[PDB]
Amino acid sequence: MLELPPVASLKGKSITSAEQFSRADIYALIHLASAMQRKIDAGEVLNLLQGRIMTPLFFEDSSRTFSSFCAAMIRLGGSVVNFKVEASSINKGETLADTIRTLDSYSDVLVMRHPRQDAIEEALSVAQHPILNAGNGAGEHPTQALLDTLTIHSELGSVDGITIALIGDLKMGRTVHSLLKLLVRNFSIKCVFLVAPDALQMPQDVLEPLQHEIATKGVIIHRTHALTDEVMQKSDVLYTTRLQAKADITIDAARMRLAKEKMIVMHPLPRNDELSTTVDADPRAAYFRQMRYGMFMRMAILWSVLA
Amino acid sequence: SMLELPPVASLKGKSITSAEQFSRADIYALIHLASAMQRKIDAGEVLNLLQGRIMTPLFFEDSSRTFSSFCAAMIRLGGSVVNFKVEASSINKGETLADTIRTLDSYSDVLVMRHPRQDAIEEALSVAQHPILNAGNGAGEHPTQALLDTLTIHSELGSVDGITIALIGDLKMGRTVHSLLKLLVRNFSIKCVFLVAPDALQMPQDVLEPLQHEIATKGVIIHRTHALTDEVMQKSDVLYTTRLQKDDAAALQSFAAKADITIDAARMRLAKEKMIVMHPLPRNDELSTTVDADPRAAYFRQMRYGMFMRMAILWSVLA
Amino acid sequence: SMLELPPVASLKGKSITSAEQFSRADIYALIHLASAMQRKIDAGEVLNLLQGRIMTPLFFEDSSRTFSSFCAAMIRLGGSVVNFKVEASSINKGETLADTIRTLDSYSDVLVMRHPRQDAIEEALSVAQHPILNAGNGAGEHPTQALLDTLTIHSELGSVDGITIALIGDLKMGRTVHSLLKLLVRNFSIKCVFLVAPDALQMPQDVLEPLQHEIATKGVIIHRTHALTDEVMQKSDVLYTTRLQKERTSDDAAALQSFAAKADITIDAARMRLAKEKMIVMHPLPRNDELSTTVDADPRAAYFRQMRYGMFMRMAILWSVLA
Ligand SMILES: NC(=O)N[C@@H](CC(=O)O)C(=O)O
Ligand SMILES: N[C@@H](CC(=O)O)C(=O)O
Ligand SMILES: N[C@@H](CC(=O)O)C(=O)O
Repeated sequence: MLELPPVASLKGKSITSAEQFSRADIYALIHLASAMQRKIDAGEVLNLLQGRIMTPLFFEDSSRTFSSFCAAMIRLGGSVVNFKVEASSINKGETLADTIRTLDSYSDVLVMRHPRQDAIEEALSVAQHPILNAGNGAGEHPTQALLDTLTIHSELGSVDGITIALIGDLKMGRTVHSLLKLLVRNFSIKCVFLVAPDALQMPQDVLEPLQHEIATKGVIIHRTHALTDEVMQKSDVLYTTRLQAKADITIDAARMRLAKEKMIVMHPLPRNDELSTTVDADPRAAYFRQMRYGMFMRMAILWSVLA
Repeated sequence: SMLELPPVASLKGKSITSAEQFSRADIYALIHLASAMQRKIDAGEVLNLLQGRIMTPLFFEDSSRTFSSFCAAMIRLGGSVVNFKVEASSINKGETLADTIRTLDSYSDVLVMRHPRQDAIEEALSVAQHPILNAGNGAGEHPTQALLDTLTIHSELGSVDGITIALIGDLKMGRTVHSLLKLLVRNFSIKCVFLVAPDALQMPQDVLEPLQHEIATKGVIIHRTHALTDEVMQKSDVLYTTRLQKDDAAALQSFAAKADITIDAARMRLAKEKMIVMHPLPRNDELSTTVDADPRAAYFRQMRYGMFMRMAILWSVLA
Repeated sequence: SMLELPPVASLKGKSITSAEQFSRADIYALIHLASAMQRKIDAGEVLNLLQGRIMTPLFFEDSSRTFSSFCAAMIRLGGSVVNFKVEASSINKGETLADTIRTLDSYSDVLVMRHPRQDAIEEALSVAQHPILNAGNGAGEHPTQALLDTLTIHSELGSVDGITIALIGDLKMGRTVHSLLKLLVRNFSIKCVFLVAPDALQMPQDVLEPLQHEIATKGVIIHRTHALTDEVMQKSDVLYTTRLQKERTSDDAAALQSFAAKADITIDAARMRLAKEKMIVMHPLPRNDELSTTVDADPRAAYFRQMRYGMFMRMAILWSVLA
């Protein structure tokens, strides 16, 4: 439509990493996501992907990611074939490759989540249709990064210039890896606080490939093992994560007394006690809204890929 | 069309938690709407009333009828289902009930929840922006079973006022009989209710006491029995029986009474010519297969009514 | 302008339990219809033929191709699927098979049933109002597999009559080879069938005897071996090999042992050097090491294209049953 033009660059293409997107890619998707959101909240009913099929291939469990993918597909008028791993012909000795080839025979796109990092590369090698990396081990989670970025944009108004805190298990947290990559390559970030005990800090295999962009844009990088008052007062985003002593990163109503008036708290979810329920009532808690921005970002993605 | 399938306005955008929330007029509007739903589906007509709306099942215990009929009802309105699991979720990585509700709520137009705890429903409500349809909360209620059950009685017998009905089996833990007693007693002039169970599994006081005014104003007879006596067999228009749901004395009393509360072809010889056997299902041997060929065996038709009655509910909720 | 999708009339309103219930004419008609399904779906066209119709899977043992393929096919006709799970259902409270059939039959227009008991499909039939498609009954039959297997031979080789076909591997428990042998011998002029299997896993007498009349009357040569001889490799137009059906205890052990121990049935690039230029390798799937990944590059490897054929054969089956 004039109203919902797909993002041309994403057509017919798998999504494995946040590295594959340009700054233009992200904003085209953001604006497309906002258009999708306005049409849906009005009660408009899209038939954009009628006759098209997504198949989830989840070798690890998910609540959100599965559900937001499916809902996104459906709200575009597309369909889902409900493949399960536990009740499948994997049990009879079949291999990942043959499994992938199989669902490929029937589908227009695959959404894959897997505990091994290099499993996705293997899926690409045998797949004809697009695969969307919905999480590869401790590797990446690219579409979360995109929707995270939509959230920041939509809530605060700009992504350029922000100071962001990445909190929790940065070592194994695939969300924070895609997010860092996405933000630093495609925006001008003031400062990034990496908040974690040393054991779970942001890995070098993430930081080093970003170093040129970090340096060239003059982005500040500080490591702390705590949510110190400096982190609380300066951050426009507190993005915190699950584990995969804890007092020094927990965010509660009290801690929130030190935050600015114009900032948000975000969490890819699910959460443990790092993010107290005391916070939920605060208009700065955007971690529930995040999931709805998720659905619309995923509509944008699916449409752009399959248009 | 609003001529053919007028939704039931009172149900617009509201959660369904109890049989207590409905009025007589509500139950009748839903009955007539379900029957109209049925006449269309049976004639091959396709409906598109709910294109682009999503129903998410949220089932923490097993189901065959209620899951499936809900999914089928939604599809037959042209709506969609997101097949969310609890066993294949991030509830494994330490996620709580409210967070789970707030999640599915981001995506859905209506939620359908079955949960082993009674209070699990009131907890979900407090955080949900979208209607939740209670598909069973522990041993509490199963309000939409009560509605399809009442649909069954009405379509098969022709009237609900004036009936004698026996509720049979595990009445303690049977959320089906809790909701069905409340809905009939509160909204119809029931002649007699037989409560057929051993003491250990009798109908709970917390169901019966809230009904005392209805019971006295409408003059309903309530008799407890521990057996399907000849009286109960000869006088009942509806025999509605239930599985025994699996502390020590309950097991035993159930063992002591099982043959007395079992319905089989032999027992049906004492039944009226016009009456019905019902069972929300699933069943064990409290209801013999020997009864399945009898015209009064209404427990299979019962399921189909469920789909059509849930079509009426879904459409009225989301109109 | 476009192709018609006439339903195959004789399938209307009927259960599919066995390869035996099909005539040659039904097979070609379904084949042709599946090809027109193919050309429509691959052209991007959106089918709305079975809107408002419901398919319910009633799988009492694992499946990937078959479950997924049926759901896809239903979706691509404009139909819908109620994702009922046997393992997470009221059977875990003692519900019978029949009550479970009657349950889903209450909501569905068609049931796709797979079950480890040979006779369970029979149980199901006796109570279901709506058609049931047998998607696997123990070690019995797998009749939609046979139909797609035949599609795959037709589209790939150009003819089914006149072919020499090897059925290899676990022929005793292999429901797929059971239905396919029956379906080929009763409706086509097969030149020769090689039965490549160790003695313990050979093709059973309860499949071979009912076909005796047909085999003799039509001159169908039948050769048993326990190895992929050079003869078998050199003469065969189709190498349809199969997985050892482990899921199906001391003769049991010797039967498991026999596949690779009294073997020589592995197919790999080395064995393939001996094959015709014009031939195909098929495997209904999943595979184990009987079908090496070294064959996958070979254009003669048809076992992936087979799963695609199968979706289209299945769209054809479902439209014909439900139109
Ligand atoms: N976004 C998700 O779907 N989950 C995250 C967050 C987490 O699981 O901790 C992940 O690690 O994949
Ligand atoms: N399934 C119904 C009745 C039963 O289980 O026997 C319920 O649990 O409400
Ligand atoms: N998948 C096929 C073959 C096999 O399982 O080996 C069947 O179920 O019969």
